[PDB]
Amino acid sequence: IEAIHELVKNFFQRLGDRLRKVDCYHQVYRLVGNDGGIEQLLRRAEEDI
Amino acid sequence: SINECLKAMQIFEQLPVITES
Amino acid sequence: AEEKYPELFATLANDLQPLCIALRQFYLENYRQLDSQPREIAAMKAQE
Repeated sequence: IEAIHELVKNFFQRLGDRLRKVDCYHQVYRLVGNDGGIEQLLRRAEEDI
Repeated sequence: SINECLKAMQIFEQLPVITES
Repeated sequence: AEEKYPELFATLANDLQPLCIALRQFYLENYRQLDSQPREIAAMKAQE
């Protein structure tokens, strides 16, 4: 259990860090004023997993 | 101010902050 | 004078978004975190 928590936590943070550089993430943020709920959904999914 | 400066020529806007609530 | 010149500002804004995006996210998380805590003394005292 202890190691699994670290594994999941490291993966999600790395996914998020690299997701903010691709065009798709900032093209929408360019088009609208909000993130669109990516972080809220991403956080909720991570906890459930 | 940055957005206003670019408003004259280019349309690439930035992300503002308002109504945090 | 009409194509390359404006592109310089266009790329500048594209290179500014990656950091302006993080500052907004960081402040909102901290700001909304504090609002969760109560404000009245009566509610705060009961929590203790």
